[PDB]
Amino acid sequence: MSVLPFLRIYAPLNAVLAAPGLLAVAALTIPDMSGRSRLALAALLAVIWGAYLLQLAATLLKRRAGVVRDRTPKIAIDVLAVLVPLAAFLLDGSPDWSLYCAVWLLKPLRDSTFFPVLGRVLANEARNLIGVTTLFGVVLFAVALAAYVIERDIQPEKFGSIPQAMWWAVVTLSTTGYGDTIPQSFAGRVLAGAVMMSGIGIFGLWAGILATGFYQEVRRGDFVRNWQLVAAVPLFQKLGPAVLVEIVRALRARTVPAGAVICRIGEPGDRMFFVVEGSVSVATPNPVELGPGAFFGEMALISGEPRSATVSAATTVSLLSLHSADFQMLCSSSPEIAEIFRKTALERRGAAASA
Amino acid sequence: MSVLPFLRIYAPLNAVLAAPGLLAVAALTIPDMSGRSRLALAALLAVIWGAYLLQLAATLLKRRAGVVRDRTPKIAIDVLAVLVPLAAFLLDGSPDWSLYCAVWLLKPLRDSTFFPVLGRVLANEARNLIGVTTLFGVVLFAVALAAYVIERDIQPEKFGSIPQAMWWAVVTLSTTGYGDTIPQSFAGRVLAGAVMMSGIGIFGLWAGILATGFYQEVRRGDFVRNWQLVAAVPLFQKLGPAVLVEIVRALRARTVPAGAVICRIGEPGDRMFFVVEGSVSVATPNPVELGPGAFFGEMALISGEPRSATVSAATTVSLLSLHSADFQMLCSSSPEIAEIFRKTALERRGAAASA
Amino acid sequence: MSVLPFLRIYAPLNAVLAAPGLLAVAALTIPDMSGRSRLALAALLAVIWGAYLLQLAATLLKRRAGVVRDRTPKIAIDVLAVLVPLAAFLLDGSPDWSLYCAVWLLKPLRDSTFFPVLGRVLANEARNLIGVTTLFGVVLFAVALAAYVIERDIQPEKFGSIPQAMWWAVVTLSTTGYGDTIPQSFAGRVLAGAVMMSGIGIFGLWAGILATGFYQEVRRGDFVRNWQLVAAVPLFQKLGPAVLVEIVRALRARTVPAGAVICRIGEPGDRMFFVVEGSVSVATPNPVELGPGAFFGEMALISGEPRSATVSAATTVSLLSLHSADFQMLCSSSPEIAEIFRKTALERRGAAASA
Amino acid sequence: MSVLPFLRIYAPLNAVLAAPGLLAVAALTIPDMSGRSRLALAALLAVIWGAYLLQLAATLLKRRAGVVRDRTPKIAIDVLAVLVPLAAFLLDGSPDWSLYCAVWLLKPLRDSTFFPVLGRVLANEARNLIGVTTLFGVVLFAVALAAYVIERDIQPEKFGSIPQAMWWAVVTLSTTGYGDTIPQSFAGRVLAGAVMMSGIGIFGLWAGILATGFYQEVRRGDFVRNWQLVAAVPLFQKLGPAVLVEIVRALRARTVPAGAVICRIGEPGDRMFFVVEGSVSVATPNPVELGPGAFFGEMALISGEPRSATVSAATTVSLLSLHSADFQMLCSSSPEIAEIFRKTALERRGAAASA
Ligand SMILES: [K+]
Ligand SMILES: [K+]
Repeated sequence: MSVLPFLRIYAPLNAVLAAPGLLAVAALTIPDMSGRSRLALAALLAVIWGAYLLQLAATLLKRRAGVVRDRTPKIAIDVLAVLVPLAAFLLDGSPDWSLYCAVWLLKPLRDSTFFPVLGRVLANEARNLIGVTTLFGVVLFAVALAAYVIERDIQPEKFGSIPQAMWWAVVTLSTTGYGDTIPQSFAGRVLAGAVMMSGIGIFGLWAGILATGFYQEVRRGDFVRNWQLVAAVPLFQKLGPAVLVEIVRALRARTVPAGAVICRIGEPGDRMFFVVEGSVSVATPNPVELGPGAFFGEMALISGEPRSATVSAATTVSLLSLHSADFQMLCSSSPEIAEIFRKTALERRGAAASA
Repeated sequence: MSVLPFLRIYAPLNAVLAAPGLLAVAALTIPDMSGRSRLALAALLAVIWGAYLLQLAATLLKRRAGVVRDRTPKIAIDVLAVLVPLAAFLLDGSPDWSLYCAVWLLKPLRDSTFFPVLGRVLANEARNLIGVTTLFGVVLFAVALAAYVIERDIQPEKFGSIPQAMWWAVVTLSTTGYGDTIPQSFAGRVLAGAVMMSGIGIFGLWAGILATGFYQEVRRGDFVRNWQLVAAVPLFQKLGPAVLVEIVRALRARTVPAGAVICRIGEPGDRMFFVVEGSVSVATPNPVELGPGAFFGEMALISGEPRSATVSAATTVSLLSLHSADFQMLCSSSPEIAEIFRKTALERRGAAASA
Repeated sequence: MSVLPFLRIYAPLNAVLAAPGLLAVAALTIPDMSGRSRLALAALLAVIWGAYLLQLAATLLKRRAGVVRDRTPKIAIDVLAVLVPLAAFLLDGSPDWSLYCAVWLLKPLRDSTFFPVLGRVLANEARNLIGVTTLFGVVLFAVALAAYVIERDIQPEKFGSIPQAMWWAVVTLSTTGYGDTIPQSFAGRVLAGAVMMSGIGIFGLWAGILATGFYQEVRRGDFVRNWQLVAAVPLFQKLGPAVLVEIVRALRARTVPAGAVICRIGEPGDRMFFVVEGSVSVATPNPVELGPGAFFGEMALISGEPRSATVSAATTVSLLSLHSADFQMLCSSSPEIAEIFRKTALERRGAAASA
Repeated sequence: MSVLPFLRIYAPLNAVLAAPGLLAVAALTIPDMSGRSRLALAALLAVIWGAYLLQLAATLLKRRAGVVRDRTPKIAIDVLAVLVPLAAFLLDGSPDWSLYCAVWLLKPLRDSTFFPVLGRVLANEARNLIGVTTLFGVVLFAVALAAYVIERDIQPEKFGSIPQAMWWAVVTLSTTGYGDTIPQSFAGRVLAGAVMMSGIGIFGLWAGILATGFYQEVRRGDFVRNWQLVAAVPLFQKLGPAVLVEIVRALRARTVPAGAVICRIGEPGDRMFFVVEGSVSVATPNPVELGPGAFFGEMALISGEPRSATVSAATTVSLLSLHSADFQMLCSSSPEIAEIFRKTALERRGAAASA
């Protein structure tokens, strides 16, 4: 609610082309298709092939920024990006070679930031996952067997075995309800009463395990990435040691592209930012274009009012952001700093129209 | 648990009439219907048409309160509120013109406060949503394909393609279980074992993303709306800077209409309020009708007892509210203020029966 | 994890008999039943009828503890507990009179503490619920209509109307998958892709609303019920104002019945309690039976060891409880109090075997 | 995200063999199976029988570490581990004796740490569970009956009774959708509208109850297990009383086996550890193998850089771990301690290459 994320966060065309590229699979897969567009899209694979392949050798030129890097991951597919289709072209002379369109599916995961963020925490908590997972396996065959107890007589063809009941186990326990083979008798129907009650407690915990400290990591991700952009501010020599830990939980940084709007005039004032790199378009009669290491909105927070400038991104600005309360926290945290935001709440009233 | 929300929070008849209005759709949609009430309700559209249309021009008189306003949203439908049915009346000479009863469906969302509260936070966290959404797309075709591997031989008509398996993908992954086309073999049935385990982890995270900082916003909404109603209290010059940030998390403000009851006598005392605007009905032999900037319940909290007055809303009062602990926090937070709540715990014992 | 709840929390036989009582419904409901046990259980209604009716008049003697009470709730069913069956006996001369066995179903909710705890918070947050509920209604007909767009031609009999699609709406959106009427075409099948994605976000929020501050109330319930049992401890005159608010979040109180076990000897020491009312069975050669306002386990916490006594409930003790950390919080919170728990960690070593 | 869990957390072969052992069930359960491998796996039971039985008597030698122990749990199955199959071998002369392969299913739960962690908290909160559980039973028959109201006429064979509707109750309320017997009329179909809305609120709370303080316990489990490994550090005499309670929430301890890698050189520096027992492989020209009571990474945190050593586990090290922020918390928490981490940030620069 307090951040301006822009400048094509879904930027690189590498990540893009799997989306169109894989949809070209389908028409090959389907009878009653004229051969015209059958192969027209086979090129389009050869395009993205050629295109990543065009990208490829430039990537293998890893002499750019070659100081200290661990690029086993980013290359791990680029290799197979182009070979697996290729040998597929020959040894699978039949059209099925296209079925190696499962292969690009890591290309998003090549440049998927937020995926290593996933895998990072699985390696702390999987202790639980297993003890749950086993326990999921506990409750499975604990219960799956209890049907084999019963309907083997009148439902051999459906419940004449164990795994056929393990089939009906997780279909039942995992909230689903397919609806192919269901009991008939009383007691076998009784047993269901704890099942949903159970499984929704199980995943009641287990999927809960995921978000549990995942959010910590993401709520940590916004710190670790933002103990940066701290000392840049010329004013933060006087902030206290413990003061920051409160703050930076909320402060998210994002970039804005050139030309974009930052805050429009006349809209109600709700938030202030800290500029740390770039330049702005403070639309006043004399544009107060503030450079790296600036801020604005105290005019809008201390008074509780609409905006004093249609501020727009003159350049690609790496922005911070902060709503009122946690700025009221700051002005409450120290009378030292509210002095200059009191002064600046008078200076920028005339510095805006003047130079 | 600590708030008195009243005075028709679902107030305006603009938001209302879509509810009855759209149900008039149905009878047109149905064979074997006499033409009598077929058209009787077509008027009822023409009513709400005429009614919003009656409202309309008065809304286009935006010379009321015309100081600084951004009403592109609120008008955005009022325009189409009345035209879209109208041109529909002619060009769609057939009865299908009523099918533009999808159009009013934003009229609730016209005056739906709490909906911009939704959209505010989507523009901070959608970075995640996409990386999840892609990742949802990752796992989809990662898995959907694995059925095309198998049942193309004996289930052409069901699993003779890719998208037919992508159909069975999200039906399966999204907790559902339609129950039309299900595998037969072993290994194809094996693959399900991670699916529900997966998707309930996925939405285990993803829908979790929604409530995650949404609650922050709503838990923030109760601050931002309530850094107001602070300085009104004549006693809050001595409260500390950091003191407030703790408090206002809990303090919710709501309005009560005239005539309503606020706290009934004899019921156990559990909460105290801060009056800031309006007047009350403190039912005593001499009603101590306290105006803006008042409170009551310390008689009920410091002793731990039932109520001393059937306090009722003599007028439309904008109320605050506060349970004990966080008032015990306050009396614990400072011996300065408990003095006057000690005194007031004696004054109001006799001021209640006296004047 | 830190509480000993015992003494028949599901105590009163009033709440009990609905459970057996209502199961007597069934056999009446079923063809091919001999008349023998048909009516044998009709008495059993007449029993619980007579039994609550026996209870009844004693309840109408509300001259016990008649100081200040609001018993409109508790009586609200006892009235209808016995009349509704009665007039049902005559006017419904046919056996269907038993179908007023929906009536006792509030009798649990008569003495269901934890149910008013539910209703308390619905009256704060229903502002959201409605704006969601409407929004649920928004998305419903927003989408339900989109099927009427399509399959009216080849599925008149299933999708030849609006509500038949609203039927398939919430079946689909609410995670279910009945599996009666499903589309056939492409685009109508496309639309599902956001649905589960949506509804699991919707209830992703909405059911989240319930637990959201519900837990606050229950986490508050353990305070409000436990600002009691504070001043009873003779040692809590020196605890700081803010000190308590941290603590009492964790401290839950429960009662134990006479004869029961409290902590068994030899088991690892993990928790200590504060006795405030009753007496114990500290099994030592000289039983140190401590009365109201006592504690034990510092021998087990300061050393990090197993138990020094098979302490058992000599009487009905209202207990508190506290694990280590939050007691380590206390010994960390003040060197003042650890002195006497240092001394008591020597006194009780010999006071246990001595008198 | 901040822990290195290794050394076969799924270690003991006791817990293992149920997994293979129980899968041998299946082939016995299936017609059209040659008798060859029918019995080959019956030995494999006799193996694990013999194997646990081999383990058994060594376990009954509970003269190892026999100081104070409560091993009623761990033995509780080892008894039945071997008898229940045995008497099953004779009295169940028919092959069904194998159906006592439900019996080992506690053997994982024998050595399942994290399962007593489950049961610990159920004995605090089941007060709620019941009041919910009853309330689940409230809403069940509250609603299940409402179908018997209706479809008894035209659906005797499906809805000609109560429990047949209670069948359709929880199938419906518990998010499932089997899809066998569904209404036809209007009003009976209306009633569903609150059901999913309800049940997802119910489990909206109820399964929420599980994770609610479960996470407290697990977030407590990482304290209680880690008030240990505190005084071992020679430097923690000066840390404040309240200082620790913040810290140890985050500090998780895990063990690493000999030979494993701890932090690889060149990777970006993100975390530091506290060694408390064992030895390391700090790969430098002169390996600075630090023993119990050591740490490393301040070189990587104070500068914000990659790693200075491919530190690898020379021995089985019981490790702690700590990311930056909470170490920035520490260096912020006291200028006293940052002095020696300033000095050590110079000493280890040359102590690494020197001895
Ligand atoms: K389902
Ligand atoms: K189904």
